[PDB]
Amino acid sequence: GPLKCRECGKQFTTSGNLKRHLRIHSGEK
Ligand SMILES: [Zn+2]
Repeated sequence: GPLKCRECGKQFTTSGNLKRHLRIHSGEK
């Protein structure tokens, strides 16, 4: 599933990758 990173402008299709990706973005867990 297309997962757009509003911060980067990019987009994934894998939940874990984008989640861990936004985890770094958010600074949270
Ligand atoms: Zn990003």
